[PDB]
Amino acid sequence: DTVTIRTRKFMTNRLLQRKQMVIDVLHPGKATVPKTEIREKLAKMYKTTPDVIFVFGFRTHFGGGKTTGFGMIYDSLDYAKKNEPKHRLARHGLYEKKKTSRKQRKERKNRMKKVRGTAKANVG
Amino acid sequence: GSLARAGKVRGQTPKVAKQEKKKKKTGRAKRRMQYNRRFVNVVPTFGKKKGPNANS
Amino acid sequence: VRMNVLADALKSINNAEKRGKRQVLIRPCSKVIVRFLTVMMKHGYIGEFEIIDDHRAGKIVVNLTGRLNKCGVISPRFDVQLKDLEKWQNNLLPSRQFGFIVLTTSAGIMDHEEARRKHTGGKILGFFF
Amino acid sequence: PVARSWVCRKTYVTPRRPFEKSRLDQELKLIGEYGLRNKREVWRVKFTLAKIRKAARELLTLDEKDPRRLFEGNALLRRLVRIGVLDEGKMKLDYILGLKIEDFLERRLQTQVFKLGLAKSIHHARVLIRQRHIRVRKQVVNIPSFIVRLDSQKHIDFSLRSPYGGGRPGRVKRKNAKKG
Amino acid sequence: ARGPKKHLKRVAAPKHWMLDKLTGVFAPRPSTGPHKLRECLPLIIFLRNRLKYALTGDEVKKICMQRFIKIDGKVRTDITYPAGFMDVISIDKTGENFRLIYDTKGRFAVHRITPEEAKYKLCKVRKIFVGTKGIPHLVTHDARTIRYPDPLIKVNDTIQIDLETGKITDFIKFDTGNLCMVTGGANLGRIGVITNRERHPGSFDVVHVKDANGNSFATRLSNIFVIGKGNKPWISLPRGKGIRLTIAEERDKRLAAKQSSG
Amino acid sequence: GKCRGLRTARKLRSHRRDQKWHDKQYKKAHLGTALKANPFGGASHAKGIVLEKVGVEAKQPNSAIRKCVRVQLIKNGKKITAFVPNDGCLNFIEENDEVLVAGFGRKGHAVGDIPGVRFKVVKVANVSLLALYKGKKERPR
RNA sequence: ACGGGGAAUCAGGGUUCGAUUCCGGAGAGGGAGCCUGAGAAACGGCUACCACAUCCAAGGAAGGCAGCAGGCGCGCAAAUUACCCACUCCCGACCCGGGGAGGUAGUGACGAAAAAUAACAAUACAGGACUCUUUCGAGGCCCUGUAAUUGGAAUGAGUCCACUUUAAAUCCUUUAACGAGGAUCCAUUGGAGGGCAAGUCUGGUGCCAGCAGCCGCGGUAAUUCCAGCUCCAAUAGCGUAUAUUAAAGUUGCUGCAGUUAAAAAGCUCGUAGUUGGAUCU
Repeated sequence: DTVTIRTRKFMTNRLLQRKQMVIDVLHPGKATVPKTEIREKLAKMYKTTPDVIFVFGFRTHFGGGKTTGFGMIYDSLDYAKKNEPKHRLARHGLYEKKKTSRKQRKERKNRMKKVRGTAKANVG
Repeated sequence: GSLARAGKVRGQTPKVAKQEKKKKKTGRAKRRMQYNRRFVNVVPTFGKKKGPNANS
Repeated sequence: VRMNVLADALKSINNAEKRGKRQVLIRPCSKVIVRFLTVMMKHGYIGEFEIIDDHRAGKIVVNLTGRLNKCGVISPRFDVQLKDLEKWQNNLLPSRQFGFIVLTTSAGIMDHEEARRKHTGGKILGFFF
Repeated sequence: PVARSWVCRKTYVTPRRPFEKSRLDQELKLIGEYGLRNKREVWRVKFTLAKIRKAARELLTLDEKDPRRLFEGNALLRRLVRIGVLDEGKMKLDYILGLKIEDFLERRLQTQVFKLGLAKSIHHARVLIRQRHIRVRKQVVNIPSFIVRLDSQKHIDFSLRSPYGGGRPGRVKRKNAKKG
Repeated sequence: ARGPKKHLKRVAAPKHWMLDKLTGVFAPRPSTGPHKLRECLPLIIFLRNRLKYALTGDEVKKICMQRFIKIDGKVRTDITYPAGFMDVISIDKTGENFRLIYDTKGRFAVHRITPEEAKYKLCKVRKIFVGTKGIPHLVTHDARTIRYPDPLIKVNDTIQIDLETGKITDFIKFDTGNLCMVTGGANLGRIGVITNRERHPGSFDVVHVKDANGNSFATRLSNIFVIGKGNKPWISLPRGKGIRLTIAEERDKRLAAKQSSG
Repeated sequence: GKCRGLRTARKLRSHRRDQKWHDKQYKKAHLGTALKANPFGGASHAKGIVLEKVGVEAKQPNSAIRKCVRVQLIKNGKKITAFVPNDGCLNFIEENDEVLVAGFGRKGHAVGDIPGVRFKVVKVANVSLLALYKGKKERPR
């Protein structure tokens, strides 16, 4: 009844300033353990703060014993913000996407196309 | 070629309701019942080859 | 007119074997006829034969052992590749245990088993079983 | 243009004559013996065996020392031996044509679960498998048609979360003990 | 129709990229460069599909725009840049150098080379011509024009050039007995010694090659790339030494390796 | 007899191609005259408007009155007599309504004792005749 | 009739199909002519005419969904006026912007794969099973089941929690809480004369209504219609209509036939075509 965290694959990616791994999670009687717990365990295992660790794509095997996912451990938080996708940063709370929609932006652009000069900045 | 008679027999036939019966099994259980009735039950057959719906 | 003297020779042999005769006279003779008869005789189907030399085109008297069921020609002589040989044997032979297809290959005239041994396809001449 | 794949394949063939007594009796015998759901499972195993026989025949037409015949024949013989339908001693292409449909139906997880004593009957085996009570090695298997390999034959256990090989009582037992 | 195409369908891509069909509709259409579209390896394929340094094309773009990748000693920021036969890929940050060499199955192997061997490459010359006031020129398979070549260098020979200076260091003549590599066709990726060349005027020449284990094969002259003088190579060969194994021996080696290692 | 020569491929091919026109099915399916004469025009089904109800007498060996409807197809305006299969089903059909009509099962041939009828009614007023017959659905108001 | 890769049975040979995601071509309502540009006779460029068609203050102006969605029409015949650039790639002056390409989606039975609708009694029974001593008598040793007297155990369909999944998300997977005894959490579709598996059982109808692919059934004791019961075929799938393949050795190259069943020209020359005697180490 203790969650076990393993790392099958491992590579030091100096090009993107991170360590990439596949993560095995053993939760025989528990649900799919949250990514925050996996990040805490990986932080304890690899001796770093958990805000440089991004984990994603966790799929639980049929039967409920093991879950397999991917993880990154960046050298610093700055490199994480530089290299991570914006949606993973938003998951960690380090990024916020626009509140607009595709339809709104497209229609605004097409309306702007109909005017010339500084008047383009006066539509919405 | 008179069309006046049309559905006459389905009209004049006495209406008999369907009797309520225990539901029949489905899937593997129905096949198991068929197999047991036809190959595990030997008592009815003494060698005269009677049909499963012979009412005479 | 008489074309394909091999067809006449094989038909005469087949007809004489059906009638139960001990010898058949084949005319005219030819090199291909002699080679086909030699292939037949190596397999014990036909026995010894003698080539009568008239000064125009030989005749052959063939002793007949009662072992032959059918000898036939294939006309036209289709070119047969080594990958199409099995289909020809299924079409022509009574079984895979006995019976031979006689091909003519650049390595000579021989049966299909030898043609597969020598890795040669050729042109189908006939068959016998 | 899509990033999908449309490679699909029907796994059975319907008999040419819909109603003939001998085939019906034989297939019902097979269903009753191995606890199958319908004639389609019989036809599926029949189709598997027919494809295997077709491959073995086409190999047997080839030259005995043909590299492709040797390679694919050894591959097919190894595949048949691995799942335990063919004896290791008789590993030749001609012994493939001696295989019967029952040799393949004996290797289903249903048959192996019933034969190892884990179930009272073949139908109890089917419901045990479908109810997630059975695992092969460490993996819970839910498909009764699972063709058990030779190396996984000795690893068909009674799972670890099921009340039969685990220890947590089920819904009915918990509810009835809660009414004590 | 109407000018050049800019897309490449994933199933129309070269099969030696080992791309899978469910990832997307498109494959990275390699940009124009020193190597042909069908016999190159885009930098994104090498960095993502082979080396697994990146998971998406965006990460390949980040790696390339960090100016970390050097092809033939030059920094290349184009992620679809066509890298081809004998091209040297040097990643200084991780301190490894690769040479694009065909493996025996006709695919570009991940062949790691020492930094000393990353300072040169072998180039098969495609044509020699004289132009601009009697100055001889030399065109290679790498689309490099080298002025003032040695008069003994003729077509189908392979020169060795230093990458830093881009000048010819040595060359191997095309002759029987010289080691060669096949860069196209059924025998692509195989290494052997040239035994005989058949000349067919007005058509393609045929070169016959024999392996170290005596296997003999043939291919068109355009597919021959001589590696070294005699039977020794001037470059380091991949894990397989150019020997093509039949499927029987491949299976036997795989089974033996499975048995020995647990 | 037939020609057996290595260069007789053209003769065999042309003879087969000419002799195929003496096959009834081949000529029917490739001449295109049976296609233009087909009221459905190659379609499996068609929608028409019921012009009237007609009862056609059965063929001689047995006696009955077959409840049919004369319908006019929408696609081409052709007039069609279609059999209304089950009993009482003629009462489910009203004059001047849409009906879906299929073939009778013999590919343009008359079926059974019904003379000169090769079409049958499948749906009337966009509800199947079987649902109306079995009471699963009622005629729309 | 867009071509091809290719698709529908395997005896061998073939017969059909290929608008359709990959390659090549063509077209953007029909023609025609052009500008720019490396590349267009480009149409989400322009200029005319032809056919339709929008606003108008009647002077004029503006059009091209065989792009994604959506409408109408045509029909036997085909989906949402949704979300997103997170993936695959493409484009740009660009690591940053954009992409109805493409990716992702509450009613898609086109079709393909896996797979529930149940698994285990004391009991009387028609039983049988290793020498059963008895037609009047051990039959949870082995099995079947008329069951208005039984019993516990198992589980997922479903409803919900935890956001695993993902660019916010649904789905599968995972864990919890409920969730089965007419386990009413109730399987259907076509048949029961033959071909062809399965009732000359009962009631009604009485050549009527209807059934019937074909042969036939029905004219007051219908094995066939309309129904009840029972039975069987496949089964979350079955029926029907068409086109097509095998069956068709009823198109026959393999491999048909031509005296009388359909069939050799009234006869003979004859060019092309097809075929052509032995013989060379």
